[PDB]
Amino acid sequence: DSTECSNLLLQYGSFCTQLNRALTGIAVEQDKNTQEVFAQVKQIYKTPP
Amino acid sequence: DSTECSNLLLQYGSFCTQLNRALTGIAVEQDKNTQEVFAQVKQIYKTPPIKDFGGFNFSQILPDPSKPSKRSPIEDLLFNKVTNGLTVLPPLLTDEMIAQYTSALLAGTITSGWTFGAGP
Amino acid sequence: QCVNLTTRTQLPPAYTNSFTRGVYYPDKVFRSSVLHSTQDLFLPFFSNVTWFHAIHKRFDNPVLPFNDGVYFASTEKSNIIRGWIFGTTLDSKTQSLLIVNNATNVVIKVCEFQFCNDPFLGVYYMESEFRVYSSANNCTFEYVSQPFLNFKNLREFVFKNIDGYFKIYSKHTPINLVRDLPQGFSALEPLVDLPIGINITRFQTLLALHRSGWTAGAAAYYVGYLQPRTFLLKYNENGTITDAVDCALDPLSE
Amino acid sequence: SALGKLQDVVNQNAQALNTLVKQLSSNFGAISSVLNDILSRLDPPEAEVQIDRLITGRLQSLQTYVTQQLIRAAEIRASANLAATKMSECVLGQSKRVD
Amino acid sequence: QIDRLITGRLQSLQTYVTQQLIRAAEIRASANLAATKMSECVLGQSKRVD
Amino acid sequence: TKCTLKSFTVEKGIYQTSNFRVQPTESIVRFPNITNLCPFGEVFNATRFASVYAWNRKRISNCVADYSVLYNSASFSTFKCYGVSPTKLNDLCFTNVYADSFVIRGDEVRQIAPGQTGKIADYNYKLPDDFTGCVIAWNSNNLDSKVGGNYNYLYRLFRKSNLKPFERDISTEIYQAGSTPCNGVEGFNCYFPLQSYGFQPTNGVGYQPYRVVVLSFELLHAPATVCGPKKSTNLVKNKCVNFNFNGLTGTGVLTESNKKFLPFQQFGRDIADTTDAVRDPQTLEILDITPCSFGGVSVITPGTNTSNQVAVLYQGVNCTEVNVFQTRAGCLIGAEHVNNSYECDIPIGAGICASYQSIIA
Amino acid sequence: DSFVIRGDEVRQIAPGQTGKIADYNYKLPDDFTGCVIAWNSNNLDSKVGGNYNYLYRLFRKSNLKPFERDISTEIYQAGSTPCNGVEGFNCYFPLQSYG
Ligand SMILES: *[C@@H]1O[C@H](CO)[C@@H](O[C@@H]2O[C@H](CO)[C@@H](O)[C@H](O)[C@H]2NC(C)=O)[C@H](O)[C@H]1NC(C)=O
Ligand SMILES: *[C@@H]1O[C@H](CO)[C@@H](O[C@@H]2O[C@H](CO)[C@@H](O)[C@H](O)[C@H]2NC(C)=O)[C@H](O)[C@H]1NC(C)=O
Ligand SMILES: *[C@@H]1O[C@H](CO)[C@@H](O)[C@H](O)[C@H]1NC(C)=O
Ligand SMILES: *[C@@H]1O[C@H](CO)[C@@H](O)[C@H](O)[C@H]1NC(C)=O
Ligand SMILES: *[C@@H]1O[C@H](CO)[C@@H](O)[C@H](O)[C@H]1NC(C)=O
Ligand SMILES: *[C@@H]1O[C@H](CO)[C@@H](O)[C@H](O)[C@H]1NC(C)=O
Ligand SMILES: *[C@@H]1O[C@H](CO)[C@@H](O)[C@H](O)[C@H]1NC(C)=O
Ligand SMILES: *[C@@H]1O[C@H](CO)[C@@H](O)[C@H](O)[C@H]1NC(C)=O
Ligand SMILES: *[C@@H]1O[C@H](CO)[C@@H](O)[C@H](O)[C@H]1NC(C)=O
Repeated sequence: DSTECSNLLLQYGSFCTQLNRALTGIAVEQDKNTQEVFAQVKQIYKTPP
Repeated sequence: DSTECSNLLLQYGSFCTQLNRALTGIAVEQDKNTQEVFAQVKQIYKTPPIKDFGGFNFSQILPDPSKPSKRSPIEDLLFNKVTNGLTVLPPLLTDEMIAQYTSALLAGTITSGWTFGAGP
Repeated sequence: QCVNLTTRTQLPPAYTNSFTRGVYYPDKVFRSSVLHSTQDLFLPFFSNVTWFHAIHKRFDNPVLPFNDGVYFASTEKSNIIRGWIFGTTLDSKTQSLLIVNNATNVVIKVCEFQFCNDPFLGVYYMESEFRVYSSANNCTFEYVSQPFLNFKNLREFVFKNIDGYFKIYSKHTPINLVRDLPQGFSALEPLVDLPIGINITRFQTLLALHRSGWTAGAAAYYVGYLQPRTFLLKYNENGTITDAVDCALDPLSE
Repeated sequence: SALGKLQDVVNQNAQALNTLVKQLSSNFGAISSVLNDILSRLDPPEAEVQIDRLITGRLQSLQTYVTQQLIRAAEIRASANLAATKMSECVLGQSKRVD
Repeated sequence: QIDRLITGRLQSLQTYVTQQLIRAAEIRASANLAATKMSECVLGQSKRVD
Repeated sequence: TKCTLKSFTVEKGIYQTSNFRVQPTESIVRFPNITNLCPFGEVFNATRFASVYAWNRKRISNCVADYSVLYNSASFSTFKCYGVSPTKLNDLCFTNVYADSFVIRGDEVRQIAPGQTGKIADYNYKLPDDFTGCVIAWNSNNLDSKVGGNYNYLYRLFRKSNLKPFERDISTEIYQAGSTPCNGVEGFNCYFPLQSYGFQPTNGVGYQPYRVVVLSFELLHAPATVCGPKKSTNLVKNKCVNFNFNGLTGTGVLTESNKKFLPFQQFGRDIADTTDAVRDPQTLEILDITPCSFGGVSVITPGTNTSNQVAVLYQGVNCTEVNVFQTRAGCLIGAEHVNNSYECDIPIGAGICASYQSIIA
Repeated sequence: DSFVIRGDEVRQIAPGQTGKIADYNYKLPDDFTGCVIAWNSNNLDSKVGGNYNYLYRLFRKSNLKPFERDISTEIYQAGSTPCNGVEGFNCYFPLQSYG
């Protein structure tokens, strides 16, 4: 929460934006992986009683 | 162009050589990828001038003679729908030759089935 | 010479909406068809700006805190508003800045002035009354320039004190609205940078009387305050700012 | 959004190049991001320190760019290997593989 | 002092993000393999040995 | 290529070995018009100078000062600076200049100095120990002196205490030489402080009147309005030159631009925040800044076991800016272009390949 | 390297210093290795009438290189007017003695 630290960190440019973008890409990639693996049918089939 | 900056940069060694070599490896890897994907035939096949395929129409996927780029209407639509020391190296295969490779593959799979992929 | 004005009518100050006004060019750099995000002293969109009137009996000339910058909006006809008073203590103890537009030219002076309690100019129906100061002792900077100037004219000004530089941004707009600020977009061009190097914490508008006692001509002005924030400015093909986004207004613009 | 997969690759490459350009405008703790201003305003004993700060910041930016380019190159190589497999098995023959 | 702490923590975070990207690529390859097995082994009968 | 690969044998292929640079040929510095000059003509060459007890102080501010004309003038018999250099006055910038003008005796010219003790120093004009600026003095026997004696120039002879730096004293209080009470009445030991000089044309060197102007510089937190002159050179277009426009420096080719700037805008930026358009300060015209044609130098060779012939590819470089052939990849020197089509042996790019059979492309 | 200087000028016998004898009398390189030794010699290098045997270069056109010695007793041109080897207005001897 140090404002002086953030003011000094702004001198380094968009490193933080790059890291956040990469982590966001990984986070959406995991959901894409689960969607690709398990959601291969659009009909919810049910077994007979 | 600062000579003092380069003199100070020489203290760090061969970092620049490693970065250039990694980028060169990526650049040749892209050409290798295109070569593996599209250059799977060594014979350039053409369709017959008469398009008598028993009612099957391939005009949307065969190259258009009216267009200077020799692309298919689908390929033309696809190409229309895609829009300090830095250099961009051109790809080894131009778009015309990639279109020619796809045309050869289409002619082979239309006129010869899967036989051209396994032999003559 | 000073004169107390004792025929005023007591009324609370008004307030109104800023809409999307107060935008100015942050720098002297041309940009073409590009979106630029900048962090500077900007006026917030849709903010609460103080509204002062000059009508007959209303004569609104108070002294207000400068804060970090001043947005001055003027719905003006017949040129009642003529200049501004800039300083800290507004007396001969400190050094003050005077901006005046008389009948011929604009004069900008940084000197040790003795301000009157009620400073004004006057037009006789011909300008023949100047009662804004009583003395001028130590001048450090003088600058004479070309004149900047139903309500027919809209005058936007931005005053900033950054690193001893006084930035005056201005824009002239032809309007035909009767009472309030019109809704629209107009980016303020940089007009003049002043090497003043002085402390300024208070300001005061300068009006003009109409003599034929005194009568106040119909004019209205608005004071807004500049806050440090981020704007996303759109630059067209011709390089003018046509639209802006306030990054701290609502989550959509964020 | 039919051709979003190619557009994503083009946008990522262009955005990475733009970020690498924009990293030059950062001083990385130095007095200025311009080497000419440092060389003209300071003597070489302190200009060496300021230039060294700019050098290490720009070198870190370039290493970051090359690393993410290598990762994207690996992803594109995997996609191209898949595309070559589809070219061999779907176009040059009939595939029994489901989906 | 904050400059030293910032450069150390930024190097640590960049190292972590690089490792996460490599592991995410590996998991993406594994997930593509799993999707291929779901398509070819569950939704059909595969002639591919092993 | 052998140097780059760290080997004495080179395998067949293309190897990026160097980086072609278009070297800058000229330096173009364009600075705006040198107008609003500081009024040094009315201080050094005024009609009547002031006395030393009431030295005239002129404030030089909000102008550009040409110290080269003042320094190169041969009329000045003394030009001594104590905080700056005379040859660096045209390069440095100051907030304001105080010009102190007076007339003194020729023997008292040395008394306007830091650390110097004299009657003029203690009672008429005092300089600080950390004084910055320059003292200029010149003889004025032909103008100030009169055959009947010029008694107009007065000087203070007596005061109880020494002066503070940059302090005036125009008071005419009667001095007390002794301890007797004086209520403004002159007596045996009470004299008027201001005495007149004895400037005569028959006097030798040392008693002639000398006009002294002392320039003092201030370097406060106020902006540096007073700066030295700017020597703008001629403008050269269509060449890779080092440009310096109003403090914005760089290297580029300056061509004519079709971008119509608004009158308040000076420079132009693209999406990537690089200056690609600029306005010349001398003549209000818009110039595009194209980056110089940097490129990669690649060497195309067969094996050294086969042959020692090589070809050079300059990537993204036109052939007029370096067996010369123009490709979309760049300029290829040393390869004979043929109309026949063969298999790719050494990849050049953009559909161009090289082979050995001499080297053909 | 042995010489005699003032008491306040001992800070200028150092790498990276801006000063007068640093520029026109004795310059140390930025990568200098070694030791600077200074000691007071008022008992030996001073006279009651003034010891003027130690001289320094007041005037020079340009700063020296590190480990560069200038013993040339040529006149200096401090103004636009050439001096032609003769002292005069803005023509001064470069070597002045300590009092
Ligand atoms: C094959 O398909 C093409 C396109 O679908 C047909 O070309 C169309 O022909 C009709 C009448 O001749 C025209 O009105 C259309 O404008 C044509 N379309 C285009 C895109 O040119 C073609 O007739 C079909 N049959 C054969 C044998 O080629
Ligand atoms: C106009 O009114 C103001 C407000 O009272 C007057 O200012 C005061 O004048 C008296 C006169 O002796 C001073 O003692 C006060 O100190 C002043 N007030 C302040 C806040 O400074 C002003 O003088 C009036 N104008 C005239 C011409 O009389
Ligand atoms: C502006 O401020 C006044 C009082 O300061 C308040 O009464 C008014 O509601 C405010 N306007 C808005 C739009 O919030
Ligand atoms: C306007 O003010 C300037 C500056 O004091 C003065 O020279 C000029 O005469 C004034 N004009 C009128 C019409 O009063
Ligand atoms: C300011 O003015 C007063 C009175 O006119 C004078 O005594 C004082 O010396 C002046 N100061 C400066 C800095 O001019
Ligand atoms: C400026 O003026 C205000 C109010 O008079 C004061 O609080 C502040 O300290 C001043 N700042 C400076 C730098 O003098
Ligand atoms: C830009 O200026 C041209 C005139 O050169 C004009 O035709 C065009 O409409 C302008 N466009 C905008 C968005 O202002
Ligand atoms: C008088 O001095 C001024 C100094 O600015 C100079 O410009 C001018 O030429 C001088 N006059 C003569 C007659 O030399
Ligand atoms: C500046 O000097 C040039 C010299 O040719 C002249 O053409 C121009 O009118 C002057 N003024 C401006 C504002 O450029």
